[PDB]
Amino acid sequence: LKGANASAPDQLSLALAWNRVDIARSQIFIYGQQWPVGSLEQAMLDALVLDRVDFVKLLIENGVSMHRFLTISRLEELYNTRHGPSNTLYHLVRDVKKGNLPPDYRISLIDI
Amino acid sequence: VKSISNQVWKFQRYQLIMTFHERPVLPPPLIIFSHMTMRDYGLKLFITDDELKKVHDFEEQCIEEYFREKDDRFNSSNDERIRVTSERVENMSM
Amino acid sequence: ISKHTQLSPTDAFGTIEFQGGGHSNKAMYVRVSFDTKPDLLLHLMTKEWQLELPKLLISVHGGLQNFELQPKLKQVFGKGLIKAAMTTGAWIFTGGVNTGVIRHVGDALKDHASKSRGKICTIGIAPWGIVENQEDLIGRDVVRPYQTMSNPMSKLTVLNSMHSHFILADNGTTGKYGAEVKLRRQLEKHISLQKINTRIGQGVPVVALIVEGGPNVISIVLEYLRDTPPVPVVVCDGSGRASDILAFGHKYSEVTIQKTFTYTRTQAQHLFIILMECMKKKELITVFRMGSEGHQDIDLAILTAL
Repeated sequence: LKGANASAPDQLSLALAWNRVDIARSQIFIYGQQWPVGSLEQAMLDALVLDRVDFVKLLIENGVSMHRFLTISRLEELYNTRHGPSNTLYHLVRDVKKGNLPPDYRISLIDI
Repeated sequence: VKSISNQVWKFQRYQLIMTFHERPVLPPPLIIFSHMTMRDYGLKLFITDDELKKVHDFEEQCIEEYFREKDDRFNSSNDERIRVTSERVENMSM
Repeated sequence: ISKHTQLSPTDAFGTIEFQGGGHSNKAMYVRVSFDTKPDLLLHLMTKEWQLELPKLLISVHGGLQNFELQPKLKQVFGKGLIKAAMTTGAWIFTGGVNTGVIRHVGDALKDHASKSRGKICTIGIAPWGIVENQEDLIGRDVVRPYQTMSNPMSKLTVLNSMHSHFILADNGTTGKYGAEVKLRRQLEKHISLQKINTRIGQGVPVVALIVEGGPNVISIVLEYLRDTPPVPVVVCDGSGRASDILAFGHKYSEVTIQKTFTYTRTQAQHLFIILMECMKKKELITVFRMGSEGHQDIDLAILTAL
C-alpha cells in the first residue's frame, strides 16, 4: 500500500481487488485523510459491479449518499455488467423481446 | 391433515370476502333485473401525506427494533458465549 | 462597524435529515441572534421542541482544533459520558460543529446507538457563520436534507450528526467564531436557577467536562470556579493539551519549572496568574486518571463531583 506512494483512490482499488476491507478501514480511511472530488462515487460503482457488500457498506459509512450517486446511466451500467456471478437475466430479456436480440445487445430500463 | 386444513381455510377466507364484496346486493333468483341495469375500503385505504410519513416512521422503528432484538438474542446464546470464552481462554493462555 | 446589521425575523429553522452516514438521524434547528434572552430559548426548548427539564446539565468544553487522543481512553470516555447522560435525565451542551472534542462525543453517541435504544438529548450551540452549507437550511418548518461528507478544502465545517438539536447563533459576521459563547453561558446559568421537581429548594445541577483544550479553557474554568454558585469541573489527565497542565498543577500544590509549558509564546508568555487562581479552588477540580484514582470510570467521577 505504501510501496507506490500513490493516491488514496489507487490504494482503495487495490484493497477492493484483494477483497480486504479491514486493510482499507485501518490503512486508507484514517484520520486526516484527503480525497479528490468524485473518486468515492467511482469506487462505489466499482464495488457494486464486483459484488463487494463490505466495501459498499464502508463507503456508505464514509460520506457516500445513494440519493446523489444513483442516476439512470449508472443503473443501466449496473444491469449491463459482467464482473459478477452468473444470473439468468439475458434469457428473460430474450423471452420478453420475442427472441430478436442482436449480438452484444444493450439492455435498457424499458426492457427491465 | 388437520393443521394443513386450518392453514388453507385461513388463507382462503380472503377470496370469499373479495367475492362477496364484488357481488350485487340481490341474490341470484332476483338479479334478473340487475343484469339489464348494467374502493374507499374493502380493498384499499387512501392515506394523506402526514399519515403516510407517520406510517413510514412506524415501519422504520419496527425494523430497527427487530434487528436490535435479533442481535441481542444471538449475543446472549449459550453457544456464542461458549465459543467466545474458549477463544479468549486460548489467547489468554498463550 | 459595531455590528451594523439589521434585525429581521428568523429565516432558517425547522428540521434536517443527515444524508451520508450509516445512520438516519433528524435534528431540529433555529437560526437566532446572540442577544436572545434565555427564557425565550427555554420556552422554545420546553414547548416547541417538547423537552422536559433536565435533572442534570453536562457542559462539555475543550479545544476546537481537530485532535486525536489515545485509544482505550476514548472508549472509557465515551462509555462514561453515555452512561451518565442516559441513566439520569440530562442535557449535554457541546459546540455542534464536527471538530475536536465534539467529533469524539459524536463517535461516543454513534457507538452507543448500535447497542442500546435509549435517546439522549444532545444540544449543539454553534455560530451560524461557520456552517458549510448556510443554504439548504432556510426552509421554514420543512425538512431539509444535509450532506455529512465535507471536503477539507473549505475552511467552514459541517454540523455534527447524532446531535438531537441545534441552536445557531448569529451576530452578522460570517466565517468567524466567537458568536455563541455568551449565549451558551447565559442559558446554562438560567437553567441552573430553575427549580427541579424536588421541593427541597435546590436547582438543576451543572457540571463541566474538559478534554484537551488550550489557552481559553483556563479562563473558562476560572469563570466556572469564580461563579456565584460554583460549578464543579472534571478534567482528563491523558488529553495532552492545557487540560494536562491543569492535571499536573493539581498535583503536589498548595515548582515553576514544571509550570513552564512553551505552549503559548514559549517561556516569554505565562498564564500563571490564571492557573494559580484556578488552583486556589482545587477542591472543586476533579482530575480523572485511569490509574491510581479510585474512580476509574468517568461516569462515577461525573456524578460524584455533583
